[PDB]
Amino acid sequence: YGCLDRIFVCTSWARKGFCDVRQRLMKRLCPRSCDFC
Repeated sequence: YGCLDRIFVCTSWARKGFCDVRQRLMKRLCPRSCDFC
């Protein structure tokens, strides 16, 4: 395991497609929102 983010700008990314186009960076930045656990 390890799913752990470190910022609060995920809610905006989650609705911005960050879990599909920018996921490459959200994977370790905010896996809690996009669910990259």
